[PDB]
Amino acid sequence: IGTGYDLSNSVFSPDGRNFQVEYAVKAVENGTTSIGIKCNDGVVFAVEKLITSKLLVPQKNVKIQVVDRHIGCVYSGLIPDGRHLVNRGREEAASFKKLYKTPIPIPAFADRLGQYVQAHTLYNSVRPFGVSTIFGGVDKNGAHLYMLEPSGSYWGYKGAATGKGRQSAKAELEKLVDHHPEGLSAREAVKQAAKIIYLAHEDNKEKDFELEISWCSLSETNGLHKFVKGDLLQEAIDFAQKEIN
Amino acid sequence: TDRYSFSLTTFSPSGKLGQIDYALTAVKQGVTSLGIKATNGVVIATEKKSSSPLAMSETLSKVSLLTPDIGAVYSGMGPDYRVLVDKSRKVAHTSYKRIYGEYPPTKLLVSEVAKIMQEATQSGGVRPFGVSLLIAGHDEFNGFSLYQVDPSGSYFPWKATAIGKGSVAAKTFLEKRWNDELELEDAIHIALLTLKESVEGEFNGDTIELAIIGDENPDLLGYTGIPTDKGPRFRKLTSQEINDRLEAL
Amino acid sequence: SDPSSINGGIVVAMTGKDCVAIACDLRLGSQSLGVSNKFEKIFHYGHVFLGITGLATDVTTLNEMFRYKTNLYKLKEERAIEPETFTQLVSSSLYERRFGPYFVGPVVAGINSKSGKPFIAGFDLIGCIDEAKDFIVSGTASDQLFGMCESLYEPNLEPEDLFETISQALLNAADRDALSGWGAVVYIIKKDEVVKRYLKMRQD
Amino acid sequence: GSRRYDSRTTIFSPEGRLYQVEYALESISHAGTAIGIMASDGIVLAAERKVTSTLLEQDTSTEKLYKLNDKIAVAVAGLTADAEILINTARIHAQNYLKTYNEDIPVEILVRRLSDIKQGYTQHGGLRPFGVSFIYAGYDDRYGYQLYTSNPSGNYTGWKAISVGANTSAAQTLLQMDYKDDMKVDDAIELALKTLSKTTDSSALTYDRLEFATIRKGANDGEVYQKIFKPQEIKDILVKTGIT
Amino acid sequence: NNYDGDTVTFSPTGRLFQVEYALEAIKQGSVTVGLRSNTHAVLVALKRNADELSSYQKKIIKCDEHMGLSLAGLAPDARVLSNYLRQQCNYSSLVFNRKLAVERAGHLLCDKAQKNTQSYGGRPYGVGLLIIGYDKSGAHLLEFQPSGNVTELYGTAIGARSQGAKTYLERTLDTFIKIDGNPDELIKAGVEAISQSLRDESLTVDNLSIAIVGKDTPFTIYDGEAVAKYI
Amino acid sequence: EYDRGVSTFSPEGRLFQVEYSLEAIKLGSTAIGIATKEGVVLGVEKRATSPLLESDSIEKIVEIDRHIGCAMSGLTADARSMIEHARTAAVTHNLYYDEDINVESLTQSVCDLALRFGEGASGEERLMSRPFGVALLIAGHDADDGYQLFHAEPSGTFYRYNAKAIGSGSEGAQAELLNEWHSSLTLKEAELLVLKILKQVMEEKLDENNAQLSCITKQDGFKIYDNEKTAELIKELKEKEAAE
Amino acid sequence: YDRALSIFSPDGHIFQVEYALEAVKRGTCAVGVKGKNCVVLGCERRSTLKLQDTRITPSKVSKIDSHVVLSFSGLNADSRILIEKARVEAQSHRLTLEDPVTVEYLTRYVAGVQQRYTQSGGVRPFGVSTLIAGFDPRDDEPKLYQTEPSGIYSSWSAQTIGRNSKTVREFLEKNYDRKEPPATVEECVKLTVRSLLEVVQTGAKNIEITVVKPDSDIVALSSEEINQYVTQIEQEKQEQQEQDKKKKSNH
Amino acid sequence: GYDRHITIFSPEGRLYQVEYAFKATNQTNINSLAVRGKDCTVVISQKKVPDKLLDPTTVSYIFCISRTIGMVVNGPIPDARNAALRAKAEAAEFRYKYGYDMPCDVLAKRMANLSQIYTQRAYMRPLGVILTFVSVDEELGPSIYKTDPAGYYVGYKATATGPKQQEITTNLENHFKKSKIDHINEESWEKVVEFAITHMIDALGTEFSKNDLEVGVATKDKFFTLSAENIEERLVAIAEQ
Repeated sequence: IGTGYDLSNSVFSPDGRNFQVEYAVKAVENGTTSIGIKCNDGVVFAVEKLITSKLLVPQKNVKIQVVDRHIGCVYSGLIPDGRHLVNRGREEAASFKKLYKTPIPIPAFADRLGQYVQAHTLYNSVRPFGVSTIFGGVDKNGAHLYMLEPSGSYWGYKGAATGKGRQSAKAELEKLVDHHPEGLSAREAVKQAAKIIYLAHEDNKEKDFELEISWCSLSETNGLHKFVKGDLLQEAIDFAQKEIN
Repeated sequence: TDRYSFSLTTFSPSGKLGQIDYALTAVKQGVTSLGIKATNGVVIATEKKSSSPLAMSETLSKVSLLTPDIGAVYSGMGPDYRVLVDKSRKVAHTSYKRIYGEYPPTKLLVSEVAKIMQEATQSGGVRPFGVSLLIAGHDEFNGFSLYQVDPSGSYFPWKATAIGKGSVAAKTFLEKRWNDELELEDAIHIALLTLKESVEGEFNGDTIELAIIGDENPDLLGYTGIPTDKGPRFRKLTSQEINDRLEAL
Repeated sequence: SDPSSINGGIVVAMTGKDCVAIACDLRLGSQSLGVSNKFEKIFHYGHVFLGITGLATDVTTLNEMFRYKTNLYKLKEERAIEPETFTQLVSSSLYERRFGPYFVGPVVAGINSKSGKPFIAGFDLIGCIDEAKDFIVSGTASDQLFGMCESLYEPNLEPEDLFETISQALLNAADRDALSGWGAVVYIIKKDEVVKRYLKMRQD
Repeated sequence: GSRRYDSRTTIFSPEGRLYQVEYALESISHAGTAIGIMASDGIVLAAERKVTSTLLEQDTSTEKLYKLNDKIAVAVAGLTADAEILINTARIHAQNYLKTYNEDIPVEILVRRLSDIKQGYTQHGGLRPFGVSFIYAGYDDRYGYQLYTSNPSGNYTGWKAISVGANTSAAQTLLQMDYKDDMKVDDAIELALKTLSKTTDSSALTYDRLEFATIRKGANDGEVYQKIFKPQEIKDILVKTGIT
Repeated sequence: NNYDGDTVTFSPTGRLFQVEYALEAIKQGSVTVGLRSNTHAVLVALKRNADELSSYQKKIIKCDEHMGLSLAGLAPDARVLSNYLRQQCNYSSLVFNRKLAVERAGHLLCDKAQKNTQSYGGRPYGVGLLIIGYDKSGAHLLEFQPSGNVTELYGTAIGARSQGAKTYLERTLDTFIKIDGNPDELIKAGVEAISQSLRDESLTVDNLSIAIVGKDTPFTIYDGEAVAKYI
Repeated sequence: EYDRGVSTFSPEGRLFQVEYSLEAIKLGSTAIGIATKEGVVLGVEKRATSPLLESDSIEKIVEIDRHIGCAMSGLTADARSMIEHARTAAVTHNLYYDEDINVESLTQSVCDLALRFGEGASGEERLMSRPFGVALLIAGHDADDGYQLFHAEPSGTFYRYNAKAIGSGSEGAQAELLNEWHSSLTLKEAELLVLKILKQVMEEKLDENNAQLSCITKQDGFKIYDNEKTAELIKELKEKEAAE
Repeated sequence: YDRALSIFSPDGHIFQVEYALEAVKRGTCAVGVKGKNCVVLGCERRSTLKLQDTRITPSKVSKIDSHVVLSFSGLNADSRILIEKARVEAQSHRLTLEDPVTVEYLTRYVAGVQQRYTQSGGVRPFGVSTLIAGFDPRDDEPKLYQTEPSGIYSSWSAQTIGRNSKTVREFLEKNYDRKEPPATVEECVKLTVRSLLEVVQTGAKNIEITVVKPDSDIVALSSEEINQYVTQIEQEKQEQQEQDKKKKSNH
Repeated sequence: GYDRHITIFSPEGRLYQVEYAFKATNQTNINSLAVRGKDCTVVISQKKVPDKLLDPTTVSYIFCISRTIGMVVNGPIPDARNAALRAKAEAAEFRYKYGYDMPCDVLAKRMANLSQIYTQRAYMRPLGVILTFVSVDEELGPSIYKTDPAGYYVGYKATATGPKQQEITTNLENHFKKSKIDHINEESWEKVVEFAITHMIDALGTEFSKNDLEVGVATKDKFFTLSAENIEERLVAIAEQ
């Protein structure tokens, strides 16, 4: 009965579902595809970054921003809103680092951002988030990887994806843990992070793209989040071209 | 955050506030409860109910002590009773006890709990409380005294009264059994007996909670050696005690 | 100098059997100069009597403060406040202004209507309830009062033995003190009947 | 949004008229009668309770006579819950005026102050008005006895005899008809019970539905004593005027 | 339905409609074309007056001695942002002795626009700015959306009939980057570009406003007789 | 369309409340303004609604400071809040740098106040709930650009006009201006030029008890003309149209 | 609370201003007529309500200063709040800037009170229209002003607000000369009484006349004065009728 | 008009909105069964892992609050992390100001109030989660207190939750009706976990693996969860049954 249940978000529809928050998932679907392979060594992020026209500048724009010095945060959905969730954890981590004098754990960080994205679903004065982030890194508790839904829900993962090509990415990571049962180093895992983005560009084969790959690994960068670049990258690209032919 | 600063208790077009009436509706769904004011005590009785028989009702309080002389009993919402018992305790101590050194008279505490009702009709973003309380008590100046606080925010002194789902039957039975003089043993004998024509589940001392604000006890005071202080006049009766008196109906 | 000796003032209070009496001087000075020989330091809310010593202005401030609080007590609970209940309110009002306090020293004197007992109590600056069933003295001739009062007084007095004792106690400290005296009023408080008797005494 | 859910209680209608104010006066007609009659020696205040029962204590209920201060009482018509908030604000406001000027508050001043609080909520903040209407019986040295009614809108107008609450129309017209200026309190008592006998919503005018109070100049030492009568003195005076 | 007058509510098609409507504020504004190289960036703006007696509306706003913003949306909304950019430019100089980077200045900008699109009673800014500037990374041209999304471009345009300018630039893209040390030509290639957005509006000494930034030139706005050698 | 907010849009994409404010400019009474190189004339229809009216207490020309004047048409109570800030701003600048404020800088500062509608938005306080409904013709003389005349909008955008009209008869006024304006007007031909346009868009008789002229010249600052001189000038318009 | 309750309308108004103007119509009428040495503000006092003690009751004319008086028509609950702010500003002016208020400042201030509330949320405009009259101190010319719910003011030489405003004002246009006002104080009272007896009628209880003179003389005329003047206008009226009646027969 | 969309009372005296919170505590589809031993308290829950990629370790529904008090959550996992967070913050706060470790009795009351306050302000959404708090008190013995979206709580002998909980409640009911005692008797805690698993295998109609279980036990002065290796050991002891 009644009319509505979609005008506010601190209503609950009768089924037991939400709205707006239920609708915000469709918003993340309009984004690009972005993957994370949790390696034994670390994590390797990669993101499909669309190139619309040649008017834009290549390798000069990013969807991989660092948080702290040892956490990649890479996001899909509505990009300013996704950048606000990255902004928020830069503040959060700096306070923790002031307060307790240690690099902020990944499991601590996972709790912190989670509470905030949950927090916007509890008032009608602010809008629910319409982005999903895939974040992880290397801290001293080992390598960890997380995906955080705009629902305010997050879980452990060893492979994640979100955006348009989440069907092909989810399935091709299933294949990736089932190739390798004892796992793989991050140096090899750069090459798979390229392959499954190119396979998730067949959902976006009306467009052309530039590939950004980044890593945080214990022993390839000493546990520090950097960008993959140069000669190592051009090799990941070549592997991926052959794989889709 | 907040962005509500306008009432949702509003007058209807033919008069009468819509919201204070609805709130009074939620009370008559709830349990049946009664209070009988005698010449030497006040007895109150209520019926205890649980989710399931695996739920205990011995760790749930449907009778509370506000001060050592003034107790409470409700018909209505459990949750609303919970918060409204705590805020009363806090205001009983902070808005009189510190300053005047003794616990508030029964009238005076009643008056205070009535403004809390009022600020949940008035002030933005809130809806009324959904309990009607009986607040029975004893003070030195009104003798024993019985009041009924309602969601409206008004109180009425009674001689004996009922609230709940059996309220109409209860008060017709109470009309014929209130007498000018009632002894404390007689008062208990009417209150269990009224509540028994308003029970259709189990009848045992573990399902019937009874509390007297009889006469004073120098055995629940916790000390001896100050004769000024005379202990709790409030005394909740355990399940066994109530049960002896059920076999003696 | 002293913030409670710059206009002086004294209050004496005694109990008897079935009666109390309280009494104050009528001196308001500004230091050395006498300004007035007719300022009261005793006031009455109902049948309770509250004598207030110490700095000139805080006697008056404090009178209108308790005037406010006594009205709200009586209106809600529909009786005149009892001596014992009131003493607790005299303590709390001092303590609220714990820092930079009211530079007074009141005396509560009554006879309870609910038990018929003489009841008296005292306070310092910050206010510590001083029980007694003897007498309580306060002010700037209080060192003298404590000795003088004790010496004459016999435990329990008749209503008009009590007028002769508390009158002499007050006179003799007040003419050995420089900031006290100068006309004085003694009250005899029985059950239901209070007489206010001014005293003939030394003005010089 | 939160803008959706706003009632808008503080807007003008197209007629130029305040919905919540018209409704507040409407709901005060459900609440019991209240009458005040101003003699030239006192004021009689007499009110018929809005509820009665056979189990209810009828001897400490106060829902009609309440003392704001020593020399100023009200009769209440509206909901009592609403009235209780304003009654502790008035008691304070009076008691303050005494505190700073060492003289008891004029009746004019205390009545304009109550109206201003009430006006305030219809004026600003988006909060309901309090549905209460008071008749003030009060004394001051300045004009002697004053009788006054204020309404939930927040305006006061003087009266010689007035009624608010239940059967308003019936009581006010009857009062004009019997009014003389030669009444004294004995007479003023009698007419106040007699008008209530005509407005009565029960079988007969019975003690247990009456609160009754006076402020008399026949009281000792040339000073007003406010006497709020007990129901055992109301029962006595009900035989005196001959109704029963 | 009421998804369209509430900036806090989605939208079963996964949008917000208000940012979209706000993106239409740019289409009804006037046209401007930006193009940049590695040593000089240029804004070439078409001012637009109301009637014959009215003046022409300035469309290049000086933000600093090496940073400039140009609006193409609505003017009142642009006055809130212009200060904001100035404020963070002086704070960066003041505290860190740093002539505020162009790329980082975009990232500040984002979050000012976002926080009112998250909040009710708020609105996205209807203006969309093209922001030029010369730092140590060279020249840059940013396009700022009402969305709060910033992107980095060799040359672009926004306003009315913006698509035709994007085409003139998509072709001539590989000509002007390899022009370096010759601001004269860089200014000339944008005059031809904004001429494809006209519809008999022409370019005069009262219509054309150019502003440039260099490695050897500060911020300068040319107007009046200074753009009359570049018609 | 959507007026269930003040920072609501519009598939058009413009402020909806601002759009509504521009149409409350056409219910004012016409203010005309001619800017030349000898000074600026600001003339206004004051309007006479009654001949009980005292018409000279109705002013639509007001001095902000010695070298800046303003003309308002629309809701003149809104112009009270905005003219107040102008007065404060201009004076503030003369304390802080001890110099003339530009006509431009002055105009610009006043656009910022109008845009402060809202329920709470931006890094600043919105302290209105609905926008102003008044348009300004800020005239003046600054020592940079000489004589300048600006039109300050309730939008928050300002354009410098050689000549502009605002008001009911705005639309028809401005048509005459496109042909009759040129830069070879003398000062006293500008005064007659105002009354020529004012007589045409007049909804009454043209006279001096519902018209007011004012100038800004360097030589005597801002001076608002007497009603005697306005009469002479109304009749000298009338002589040159009968030399036809 | 900050919600907009004043929202610009697509009619080119605010609905809350037009509606408040309507609130004012329902009031009981005040008439303002100014002499050459007096102002006279008279107001309608209802005579439906009866056993209304008026010794203690607030007058429909309230003195703000000892020489500037205000009367009001429209909502009578709202009226006292404006009076309260206006009284306080008058005594602030005396305090900090010195000298008693001008009529012009006080009016201009009252205009600013309603104006402020016109563009603030969380409120609604007052529905009270004011006639403020009195003399400026160190001058002896009558000043008569009207403020309205918008927050705009205009001066007048006679004015009326409230109920049946059109009928009176229409009369005042035709029985007054703006070049030469009423010669003396008496003539000025007789013209205000003649206007009230049009719409109001119903006895002489309704008529109240306040006369303010320069040099801070506020006097309010008691019932006996009113009555002398009411009788002269009723007879004069009767007498005319009779002499018209003779003239008709003659023709 | 609107009353099913905010938190004001309906004509019937009921809060429809509060009623939807009880139909939103079942969306997880996870069943839990909690029983009181002699000196131990046991809670067993289902744990599902939907995919390959997800790691079960992190997937949890047993959150440690105090150091003696755990909390097992049915209903959505956002309202679970927020409810865990507040409850945890309070637990610390109590230690700080009264200088002992929090009684469960009081955290059940404490959270009941905060739950309620979210049905008592219109903006604030109430939390759609049923929290079951397991402890061993040092004054109040082994206890279970269960809160629910109204801001009600009551104690339990034993309790069950989830959507299929009707089946489970009855099995539990029989055991104590038959016995006539309010708690399971046995001193070794290992076996109270055993009893519990059987009662769940019969009620839900299924056998289990170690990954389908996640088992938490509160002994005296400590709360722990058993590892998945150790849980296999509990499963062998059912063949010895």
